[PDB]
Amino acid sequence: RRPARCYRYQKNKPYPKSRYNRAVPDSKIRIYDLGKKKATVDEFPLCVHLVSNELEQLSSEALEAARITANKYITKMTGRDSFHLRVRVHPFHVLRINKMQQGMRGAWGKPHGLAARVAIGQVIFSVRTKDNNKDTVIEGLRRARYKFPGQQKIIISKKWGFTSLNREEYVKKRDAGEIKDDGAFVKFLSKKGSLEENIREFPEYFA
Amino acid sequence: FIKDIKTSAYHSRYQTPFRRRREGKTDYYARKRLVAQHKAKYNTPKYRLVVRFTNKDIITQIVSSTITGDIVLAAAYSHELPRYGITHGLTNWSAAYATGLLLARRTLQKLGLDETYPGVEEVEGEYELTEAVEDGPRPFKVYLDVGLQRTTTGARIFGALKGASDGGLYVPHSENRFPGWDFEAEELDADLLRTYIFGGHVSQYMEELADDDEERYRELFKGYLADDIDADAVEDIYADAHAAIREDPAFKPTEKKFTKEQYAAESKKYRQVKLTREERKARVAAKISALAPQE
Amino acid sequence: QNPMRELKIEKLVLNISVGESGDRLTRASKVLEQLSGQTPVQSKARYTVRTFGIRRNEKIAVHVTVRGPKAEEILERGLKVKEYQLRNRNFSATGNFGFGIQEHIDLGIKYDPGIGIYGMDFYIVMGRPGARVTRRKRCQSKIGNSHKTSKEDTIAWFKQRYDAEVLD
Amino acid sequence: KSKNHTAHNQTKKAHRNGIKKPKTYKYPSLKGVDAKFRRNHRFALHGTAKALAAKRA
Amino acid sequence: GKSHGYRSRTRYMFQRDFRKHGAIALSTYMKVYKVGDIVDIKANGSIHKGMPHKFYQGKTGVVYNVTKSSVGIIINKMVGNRYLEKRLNLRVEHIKHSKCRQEFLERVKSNAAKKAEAKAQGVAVQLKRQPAQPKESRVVSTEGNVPQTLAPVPYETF
RNA sequence: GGUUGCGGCCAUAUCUACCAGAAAGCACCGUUUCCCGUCCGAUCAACUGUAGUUAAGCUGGUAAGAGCCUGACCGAGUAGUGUAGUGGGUGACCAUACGCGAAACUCAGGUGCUGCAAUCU
Repeated sequence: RRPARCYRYQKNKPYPKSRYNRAVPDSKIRIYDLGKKKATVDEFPLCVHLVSNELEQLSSEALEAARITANKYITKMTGRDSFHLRVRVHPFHVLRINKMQQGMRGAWGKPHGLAARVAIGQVIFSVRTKDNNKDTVIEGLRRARYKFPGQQKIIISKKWGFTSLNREEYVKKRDAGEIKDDGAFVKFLSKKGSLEENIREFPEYFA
Repeated sequence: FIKDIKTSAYHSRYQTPFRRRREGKTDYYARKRLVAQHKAKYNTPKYRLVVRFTNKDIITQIVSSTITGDIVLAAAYSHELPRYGITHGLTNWSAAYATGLLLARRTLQKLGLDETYPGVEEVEGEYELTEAVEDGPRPFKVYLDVGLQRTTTGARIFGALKGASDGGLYVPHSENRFPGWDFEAEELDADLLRTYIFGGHVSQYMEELADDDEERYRELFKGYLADDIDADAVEDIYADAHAAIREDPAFKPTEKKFTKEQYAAESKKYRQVKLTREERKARVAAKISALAPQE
Repeated sequence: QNPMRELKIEKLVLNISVGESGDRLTRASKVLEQLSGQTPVQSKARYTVRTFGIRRNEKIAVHVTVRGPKAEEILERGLKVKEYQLRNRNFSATGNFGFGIQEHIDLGIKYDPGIGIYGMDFYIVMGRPGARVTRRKRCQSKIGNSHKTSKEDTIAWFKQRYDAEVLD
Repeated sequence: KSKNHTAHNQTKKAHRNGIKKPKTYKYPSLKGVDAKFRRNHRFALHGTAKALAAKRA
Repeated sequence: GKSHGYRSRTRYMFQRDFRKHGAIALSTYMKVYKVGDIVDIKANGSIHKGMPHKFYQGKTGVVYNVTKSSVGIIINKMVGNRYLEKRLNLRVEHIKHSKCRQEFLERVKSNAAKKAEAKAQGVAVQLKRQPAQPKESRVVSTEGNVPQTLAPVPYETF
């Protein structure tokens, strides 16, 4: 299995599994969400990201073992129901390889493994949590840095959970009635759409 | 499950078919063909003979087509026919032949081709296209729009054709879809065509119902027994009309009764008005406040 | 309010599907031609099934469309065979309905042992006036909501006339 | 082995000429134009020639 | 093997449009292309006959000929080092009138009147166009408009 | 203003659900002798405008509507990018300088207009 330095940079065009490539191995990271993924939005206010600072590809192989450290560390310290890691990066891109008699006559590659192309500032990992936990999350993510190549840097967000609302904005909107909790993620009452449809849901609003 | 197929996605993506098409009004596939003239003729218009049988009326216009929006040269409605004699049956074959024949004579008066191109005066129901006169102007050439109506051997549309043809227009056409054409032989029974020109096919159905079933003969034809116009006088009505048209078809408009402005003011009572942005917000605000205390 | 929404039988259809193509077919054709009076039409398949045992474009299932007075009389002959007792099903959500019988021997006629025995898919379409609206060429359009022949209303129409029942 | 294609230098080469325009002319070749039109445009020109002779009198 | 067939690489160029398939609006066919008219060339997938070669998409020519369903259009295409005039034979449906000539023709009609008005009144004209000049001097008021002290902001996360 | 005929641009015109329509017109609507077409006068054909009706169509109006459009120092002068450097950076890429400059997003407003001909309390 080829050392990651080969495929590290984002060189070739995004070449995915399709009705041309068809043949490809599976990913390693076949599972993205961890811990208490069923948890409610209000439970885990504090998002800590792990953000690229680099325009590098990430082999699935790494992404699994990065995920498995932040899994295995956070679960060790604060437990399984402590947090929700969501990997926000999907090995779609396929890496080829010129395996080998012909030399370089007809040297186009067969598929080797998947990789997840990652721009600068792009989130990779994100662990929502209670603000109490923070360090025990981070310190897991600091271990998952060691699995990845290049550079990335963990960043405590000023956004509620994964919710695009900021920490203050969310609290304003929630303690009103504009927010209702769905399963995963918060749905917002608009000022738009059929009112009957908007009244049935969000009965806490309008009162 | 059910199926679910009118998501935002659908609408956003969906293409509105023109509007005429959407109001099942017209065949743009045939408009393409019918309207577009030789570009090497340039601005010369291509006049096209609109013929439309509404439920209980005929409308016949000779139309030119522009980018602007197709313009009318002359218009003959069947409801203008009682000024020439015909009260009863204004969706017949004969009525068509009236409206058709009249069209020619409307237009030909408004093109200065009255005297030359009189059309078929005698009317034997003989198949004759209006041949041109040597060393003179040619006849006004109109192509028939059937449109989204069907053409079926012996339909009224071709009445209005044959009228216009026999009224002086050159309208390129063929024989077969006139009635009395032998399906099993390339021929015309010219006697059977006269009859349709002079409501003769109607005067036969008059004649049969006189003896047999006087139930429907009093139901239908109430116009005929009221005016005391019996079967065999129908020919003379259409005959005299044709001549009456040939005389003086130059179009009088209606007496009006009430001005445009009076009309509008009267219809404007019934049309409902829209609402300001605030007036909708007032309704929504009222709807919101109706559900804060629950009832 | 209710004046013109009169709700009458637009067409009655008698399908006799058979799985082959020959004598059995042409007899089943004759049956309808004697039943309905009108010369029925032989439909053809879309694709070869094998298991059922038909090839594509082979033609066998015969149907006939009937409308007006004669349909009303044939319906009444059919519902006699069901005993004026359909189901809560046997009723389209589209306000139409049918009821399949075995053996054409019922509703008058004879056994006719030479011609053979055949069931008959009765299916009836309830359409209110202003159904031309849709089928007319110049200026087609969809029928309004208030005028859509419904399951609930047709059933009540069917309970009203023909002293019939819903059963389930 | 040997290199296959290029267009290197190839514009630079073209601008040593100049990239000289078509040049254009009053009276372009009526060759190619609709023969129906052409035919009558001859009689047209036959007509106008005769008329300019008549005006010189 | 390489390929360069008549409609090579058109995937998107003739791809009809979005939400504008099917029948062509009838004004298209009405428009009168006299000889000398200047015309641009957009292909129209739909209309397969008389379709211009993928080159001339975009290109803008002159009408040298008109006929039954079609104009001739001379487009001078560059080729190597020397523009060969090329005579197309396109159906109307692949043409549009050139708006660039329309604007110019108007500007002539104005330049007729600006001269006719001026010579009648008192000669003085100035009636070319002129490229937007350097802005002239002016007073700008602080009254009801006191200038805001901006500053570059500190870098926050996002 | 309403309606009809033919139209132009082709959703500001589509769609969904619910209301209103005087006049005329439209329509649905009645009939099968004839021309005509079907398995079936449903469609198409013809005949009547008579027996009936605005139920449907059609039109108009309503909806914190879907869609559609239009706009905005709404996002974003961002992303991208043309040119410049003996600028940075191991590199990956990035920062600047002169330039051009999006899209989602956010909010606001709108929801057919219009030509010719004819007709209507």
